Amino acid sequence: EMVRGQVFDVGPRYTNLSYIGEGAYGMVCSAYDNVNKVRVAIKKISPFEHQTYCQRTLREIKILLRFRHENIIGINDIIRAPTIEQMKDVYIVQDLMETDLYKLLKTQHLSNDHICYFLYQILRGLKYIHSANVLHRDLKPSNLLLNTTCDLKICDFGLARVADPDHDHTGFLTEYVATRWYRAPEIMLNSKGYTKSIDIWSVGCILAEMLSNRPIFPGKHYLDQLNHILGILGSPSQEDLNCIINLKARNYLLSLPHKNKVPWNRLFPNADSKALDLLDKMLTFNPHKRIEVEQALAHPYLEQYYDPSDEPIAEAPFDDLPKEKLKELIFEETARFQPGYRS
Ligand SMILES: c1ccc(CNc2ncnc3[nH]cnc23)cc1
Repeated sequence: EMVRGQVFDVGPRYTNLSYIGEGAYGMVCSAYDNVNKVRVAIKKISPFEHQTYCQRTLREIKILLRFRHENIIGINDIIRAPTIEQMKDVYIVQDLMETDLYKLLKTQHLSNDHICYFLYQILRGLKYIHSANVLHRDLKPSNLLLNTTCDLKICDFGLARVADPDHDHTGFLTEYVATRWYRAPEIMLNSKGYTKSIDIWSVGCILAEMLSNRPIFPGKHYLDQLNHILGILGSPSQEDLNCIINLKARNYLLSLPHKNKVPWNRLFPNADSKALDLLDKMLTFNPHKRIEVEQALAHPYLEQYYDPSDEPIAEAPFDDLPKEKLKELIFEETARFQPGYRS
């Protein structure tokens, strides 16, 4: 139990603590699990002051407790106080992961084989997620935890939602949007953060980042984000212009000079041509003409790994409450890891 950076108190089961880092309203350490005799990761979370922090916490916990897949991080144990009034911190215990794709891309240029098998694992996990009618909504390199070239896990389901192509509100900045660089164009143009297509676009961006060691659409803001995308894909066609469900949005693009489509091979000269064909289909502007997860796995680029017999799906398809009500729901969701739990 260290006190240098916010009291941990995860003992006596979890000892020999060591600081890793800190992200998203809390802190992260690795500890020794005296029950499983192996080092695990523990994230300390203190979200109860801010209602949005309570959203993501409850959101991620409900989903991860239901999900079970090699390519998706899980929750091993949750530590919290016996009473709601005493609970000010939550401790989520997960498998220790050596690094993530973000850190890896900073130090190494990936070979084609490791890019190929990384891509498979992402889509493998994503296939499960989408089969449960769930969208991750924030897929990016830092959310891809890594041990080896063969051990990739998807994490951070804080922004995850149940798929819902129907409901729409056009609430642009009223909803906590995804990481800009990996954000589908439909989200920025006509507010569409509830279809599976958005996750595929993110994976495309991740793929392009694996081929060149740098973000492909690194805009400063959302209009600049659209600038980068059209700067590579080219000016949207007449039909793609009709996908835009917004008056003022279908205007900034029309004032922009006409852009030619930059060939993928010109951007990535050293890339596998099969990779670039898949990339092309993941980064299609039109969300309806964009490749789906099962189709991507079946692309020739992944033909050496693709195996529907070894690609598990969900056995069953899977808010605006105050921070005090959400805290109760978190207190209930974590109640299964408490002594004396019934039903
Ligand atoms: C700061 C913020 C985020 C992270 C990434 N989490 C993390 N790191 C290591 N092992 C894990 N298992 C489950 N999650 C993790 C590290 C430092």
